[PDB]
Amino acid sequence: DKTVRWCAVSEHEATKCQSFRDHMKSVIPSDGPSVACVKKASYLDCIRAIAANEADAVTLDAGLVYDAYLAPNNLKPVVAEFYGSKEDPQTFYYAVAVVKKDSGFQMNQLRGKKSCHTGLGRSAGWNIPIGLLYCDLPEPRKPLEKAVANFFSGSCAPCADGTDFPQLCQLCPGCGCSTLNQYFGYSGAFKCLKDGAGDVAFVKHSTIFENLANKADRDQYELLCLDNTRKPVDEYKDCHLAQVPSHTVVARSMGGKEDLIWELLNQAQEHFGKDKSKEFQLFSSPHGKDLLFKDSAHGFLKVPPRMDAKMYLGYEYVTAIRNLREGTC
Ligand SMILES: [Fe+3]
Repeated sequence: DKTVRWCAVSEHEATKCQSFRDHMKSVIPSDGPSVACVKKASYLDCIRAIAANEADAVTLDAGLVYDAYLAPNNLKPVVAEFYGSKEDPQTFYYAVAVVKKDSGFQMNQLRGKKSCHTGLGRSAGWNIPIGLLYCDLPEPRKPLEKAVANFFSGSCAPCADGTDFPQLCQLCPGCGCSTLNQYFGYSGAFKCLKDGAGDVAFVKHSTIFENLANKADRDQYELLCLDNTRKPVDEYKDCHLAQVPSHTVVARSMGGKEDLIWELLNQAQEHFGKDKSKEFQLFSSPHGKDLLFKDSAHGFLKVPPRMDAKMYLGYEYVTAIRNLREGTC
């Protein structure tokens, strides 16, 4: 029992949150946990709000989980999403680079092309691909935003500072950090490619399948593999940039209500998980894709006691993030 203040980013998430609140009220008893919705403009405002005791929980992509851990925020991961199936849950996913068929360029020929990113600092959309191109970037590589802006001939990198790095919002003027920007996130980054604004979209292996139902529409796209070849989109297991940890819900280190968070989500998945209810779905919405949780998730797993972001993310991934930040070639 008691209320978990979920931090919703912008209108669409706010709408799904309110429906989430209402549906749980109808199934949960008076003595069960409940949801209240707190709307903010960006994930970064949700991170501050939780630290300031204005909200309690928010789901973040793993690259943002690192940032949330840093002082003075010190949030910790408490519940993880899992993908795949309930039968063989995967606590990771694949970062891929999607391009259109016959566009004629490999991964070593990206300079001067136009890029669509899910958002600044996110695993698949940013950390992995920029991490892989880092030394191909021209000096000076600090700040990163500027070297990236000079390598591609225009991008959409949501959450980046368009005032300071205008080329980063060339494909999505303003670099809006929420679903109000139609090119934000996995599906937004894919739309940026499909619409012809960009030449490459840095997304996850499931993105295209979530967006194109026909195999014949999907045959018009391919993946860039690290060996400078291209493969079809079904072949992501042998043509991907990296494997990355799942998105996770974070909470405060003190008075964080981690117990209630797990309690609420565990019940939520039981009533409203994949194919559970005709009334409401935790992992999909008529209002948008990946709102509050990713549409590709199948459920949740509780993170082990007192695990910090660094341990959760793993040495490798943490090393990569660090090396992007200072990083020496
Ligand atoms: Fe992600």
